[PDB]
Amino acid sequence: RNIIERLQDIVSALEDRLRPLVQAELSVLVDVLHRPELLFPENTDARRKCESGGFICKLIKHTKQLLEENEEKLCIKVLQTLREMMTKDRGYGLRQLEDHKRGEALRQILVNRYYSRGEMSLAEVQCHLDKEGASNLVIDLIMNASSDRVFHESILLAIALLEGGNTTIQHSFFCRLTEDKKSEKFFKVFYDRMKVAQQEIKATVTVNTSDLDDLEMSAVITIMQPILRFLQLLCENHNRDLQNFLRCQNNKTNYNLVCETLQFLDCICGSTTGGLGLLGLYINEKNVALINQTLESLTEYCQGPCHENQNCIATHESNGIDIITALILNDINPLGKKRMDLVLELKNNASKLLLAIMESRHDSENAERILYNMRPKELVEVIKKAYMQGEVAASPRNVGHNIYILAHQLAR
Amino acid sequence: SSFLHIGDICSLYAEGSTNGFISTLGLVDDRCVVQPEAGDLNNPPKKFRDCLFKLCPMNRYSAQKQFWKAAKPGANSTTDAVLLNKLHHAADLEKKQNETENRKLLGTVIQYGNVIQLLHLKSNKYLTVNKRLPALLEKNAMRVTLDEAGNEGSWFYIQPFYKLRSIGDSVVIGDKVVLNPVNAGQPLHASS
Amino acid sequence: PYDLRASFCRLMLHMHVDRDPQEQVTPVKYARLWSEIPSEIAIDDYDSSGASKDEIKERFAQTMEFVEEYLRDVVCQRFPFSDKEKNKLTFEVVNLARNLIYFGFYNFSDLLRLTKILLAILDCVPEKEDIMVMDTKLKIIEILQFILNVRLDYRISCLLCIFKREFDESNSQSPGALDFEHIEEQAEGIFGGSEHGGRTFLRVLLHLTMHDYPPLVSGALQLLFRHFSQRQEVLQAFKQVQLLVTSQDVDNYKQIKQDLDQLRSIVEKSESYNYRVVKEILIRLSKLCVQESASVRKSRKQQQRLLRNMGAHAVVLELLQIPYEKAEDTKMQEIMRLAHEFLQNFCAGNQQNQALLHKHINLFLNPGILEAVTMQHIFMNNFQLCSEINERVVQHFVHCIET
Amino acid sequence: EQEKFLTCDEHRKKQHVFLRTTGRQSATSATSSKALWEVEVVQHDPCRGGAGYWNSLFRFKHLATGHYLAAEVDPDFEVYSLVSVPEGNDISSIFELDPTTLRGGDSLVPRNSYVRLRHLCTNTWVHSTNIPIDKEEEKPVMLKIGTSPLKEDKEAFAIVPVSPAEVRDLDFANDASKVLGSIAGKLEKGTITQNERRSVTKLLEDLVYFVT
Amino acid sequence: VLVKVKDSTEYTGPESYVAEMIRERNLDWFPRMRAMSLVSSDSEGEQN
Repeated sequence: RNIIERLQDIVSALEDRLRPLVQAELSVLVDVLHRPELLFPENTDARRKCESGGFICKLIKHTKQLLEENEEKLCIKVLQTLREMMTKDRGYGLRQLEDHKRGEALRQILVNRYYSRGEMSLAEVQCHLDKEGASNLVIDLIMNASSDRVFHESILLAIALLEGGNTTIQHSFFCRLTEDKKSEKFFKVFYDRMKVAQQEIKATVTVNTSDLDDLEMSAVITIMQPILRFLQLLCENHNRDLQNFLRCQNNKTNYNLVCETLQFLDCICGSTTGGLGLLGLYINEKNVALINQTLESLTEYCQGPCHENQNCIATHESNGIDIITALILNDINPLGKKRMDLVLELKNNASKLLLAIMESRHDSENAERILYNMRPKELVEVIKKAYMQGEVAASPRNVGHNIYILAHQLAR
Repeated sequence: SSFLHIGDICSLYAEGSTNGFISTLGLVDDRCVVQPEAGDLNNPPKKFRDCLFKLCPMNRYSAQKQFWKAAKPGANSTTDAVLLNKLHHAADLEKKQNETENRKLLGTVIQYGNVIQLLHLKSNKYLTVNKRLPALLEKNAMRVTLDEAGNEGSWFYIQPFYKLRSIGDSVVIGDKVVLNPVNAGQPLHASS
Repeated sequence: PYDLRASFCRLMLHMHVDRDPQEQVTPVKYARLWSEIPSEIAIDDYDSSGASKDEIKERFAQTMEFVEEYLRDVVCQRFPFSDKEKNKLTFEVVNLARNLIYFGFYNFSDLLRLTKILLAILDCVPEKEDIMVMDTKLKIIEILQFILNVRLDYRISCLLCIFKREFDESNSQSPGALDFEHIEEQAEGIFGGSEHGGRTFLRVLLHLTMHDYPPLVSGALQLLFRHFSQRQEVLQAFKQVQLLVTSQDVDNYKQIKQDLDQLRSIVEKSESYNYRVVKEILIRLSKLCVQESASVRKSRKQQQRLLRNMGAHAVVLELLQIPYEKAEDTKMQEIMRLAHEFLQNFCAGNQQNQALLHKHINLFLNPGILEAVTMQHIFMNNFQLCSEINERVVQHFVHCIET
Repeated sequence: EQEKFLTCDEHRKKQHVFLRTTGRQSATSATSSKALWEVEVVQHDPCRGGAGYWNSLFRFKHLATGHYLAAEVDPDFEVYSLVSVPEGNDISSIFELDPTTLRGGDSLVPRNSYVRLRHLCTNTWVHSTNIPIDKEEEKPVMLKIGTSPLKEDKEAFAIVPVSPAEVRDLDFANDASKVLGSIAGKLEKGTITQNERRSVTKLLEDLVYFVT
Repeated sequence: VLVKVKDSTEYTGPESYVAEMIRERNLDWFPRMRAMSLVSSDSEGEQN
């Protein structure tokens, strides 16, 4: 009877080694995949052609064909290995310092047993990995995705691949998606998955507390944080060709991702109810991290002033411009310690989006569509928002300056 | 041109195991009833005005459901003149923009697979169903009723009884269709 | 003519094994018969050279040194390759070796010494080439896959033995932190500790990895990923491995293992061999759960109630979800009443499985006629569970009294 | 709803209907020798036919044999029981058709529309009877059809067309079968000339590229 | 000064174009003979 009482302590005293396996897998894989050819025979005939940058190429052309057969665990392990290789600010050659030193000691042991080096930066490892065809891997892996875990790891790998303004690899994404006559499936996989996620929020998590260890979100709503990040990174710098291709694909069927993204933004935080008044009931500490991401994603669709995406956001049928307007005029009803340092960023991103809509237009219709909602109380809004600085980037005075610039543009 | 539009005034007829028009006994009562002896297509019942229905588009009961749930105090009894008042205002205005957009769909050919929102003309009450409480005379896949408010769950899918037609095909006058609600998932049945 | 001997060895593969005394064996077996095996080194071969008796050792022994002789010849004097019709005989002798090892007809040192010679054929360094040498490369890949899976059994058995020896050598048993400073000399001692192919394991494996005529490279990447971070699977094998029973009875547990693994086929589908067996298998598992009902039901119920916390509650509950739904009185109406009968009888013990299944209470909501008796026989007498119910189920049942 | 009708032989030329099976929802092919019909318009002269106009007095001719579609009074128990007549200029084989969808006076019947068949000489509408033609053998494949004088939307045949590239293949197969049947007997009784030996060689060469 | 002091990211559309026109030498993004307060609309042509 003491066996049961003791093997719990036994398995705890074994699982305390949870970190050495992590450091023995990630670094010990990424260093050998970075330099796979040395000490083989150290010859010229059989090795100089097998790797000229063509071993990971071999692996990634092979592993795209094993989704159709069984054992999807191997594919997602390949994906997570490539993603752990893909990032940086890790693996460079008192419970937070002894672990690091014994981990680097153990990987040092393994690399000296396993072994004019050209140092690779992040800006060129993405180009090196794309040139052998890593963009094709994800763009075919989510086009014909079978499982649900494959999609999440694939979009995470795509996010780690893009990583800001790498226009050399966004060119690959654009120069594949406008061919092969079946990219409508690629857009459909995003469109239906974002359509079913906004249905789950309208049914299950739709509550309010009319009063004065967490309910964790569903796997279909939390999956849109990397979806919106990947859509934001696809038109990162300005990307004129990829800002219109997300709205019309010139196919037999076309999915407007901007319109449904605004629909999701509208429905996540009190559709048709927040635009007239209260919206702080729909906002809490576990929801702002997605509203910030969708606000940034709609900000990226309009900058680099394409006049089509700005007309689509302001003038489409389910009027979601009334709620990005609403949350900078009125105040959020709950107030707390971790509320001011989130509502500042929320109002700042909303004001930045409203500035992005009116960037350079000289057009009356989209201005009066904005002006149809509020009365001209932006002056008292910026006055109050300026005197909120009196008791003492993301600072309270710059926000009111953004609304002042917007009101100056609307005053003509 | 011999199609069925939004805003038409039709009269649903039952045929199969039992025959007859779908009527409604009384006006203080909310029971939907078919009766075989009243009449058939060759000669309708004398009180034919009871059997008429009107075709209506989507009505969105989103803020109305929230207001009805908030205005019924279960165990908190928190009545606010600053919260329930603006909830009532929100429900009223969205009902106003709900009714003012039905006039924009006033002429529109319906196709199979749409929402149909049946409205009784005499009682001015929608034909609804809810999935939680069974029928009176029977158990096992619940009854239908009527109410003025437009209950959520009054949406019906219009589906063909014949495979001559398909989803997306227009609905012509005089064909036999089958109606099932979107959230109940069971076709509306005339009992015996 | 040297192909005749290939035909002789093909005939050899199908005659020496009538498969009557020897069957397929797994090396990663668990649920031991209260084993208190001593701690030794890898040449121990804990029970004997083989699981069976001696009628199948000396007759095969001569074939064993002959296959060893052929491997020790092909390692050296066939050094570039042998395309002069030798590949048929190399294929067939490798196939014979692979079919004799899967009955476990070696000591541990036997295959561990065979590995060094076996990996030394691969280190002898698109237009279609002969696919049969590709077949023998796939065959040696999966023999390499097999031989590393019994090393895990060696590690798990010796580590469990040593870290229970460190328990009972200083015990209150008729404390555990004494060996906590011996972890730093054993956890890195049985895995690392620099100065079992070694440094050359990755070279031949990568060489087969970019060599891509058949799909053998799927298995090549499989053992590439399986080589690194062996700690993950050996620790999850620790967490799953030990199901000790004080009674020396394995056939009663083996029925539960056979039944619960059989229900995996009735997880993704229900239709119609499944209906002819699901009622009988719930009858069997329920009658084995309700054993010794005339007794006090304390010791005899617990001595598999503990054993069925690891796999019997996460099988029947998602079966109760039953996506194949027909609302009529059909042949599935008796299935769920037996499931509810089990849910009474399985959780008629103590608060362990009560607290285990109390967090899945959100899937018993709507009927109130058949699932209601379940909650009647869940909240029977417990104190630490009958006081934290939030206002989201009991008021739902209050409204369910009406309507 | 159900399946495709045809005509075949049991003892004599019996126009049995639908040949019941499972599936066959306009995608799978059928016994194309017997399930294929040819449509022609009367146009008041023997030539000049074409371009039906929703009121054009169509007539349907079988493709395997030169038999038409007609109705005659049933000698069996019960203007009924559509049969096949050998020669077809009579008024008993004139059929006319009206749309299930919105009507039209002359609107270029668009090659795939659903059709309800109306008989001319007796104003009677076709309907699918469920009784079988052959009452002697179990699980009978032969079903009957009839004509009933009231109109309903239960029975509405579909006009699904076959491209010329398949009727050409059927004609090629029939002609190759006839040539092989002649030459096999010609070589079976006695010898053949060198011209017949050359003619069958190019045909056997052509059959390989036909099938591949 | 605003172009050459800011983050080099997180700034908008036209500012990015101007910063691209500054790093390379040419400076024809100034209005050289045109003011935008002197232009007028067209209605007669669109009517045509």
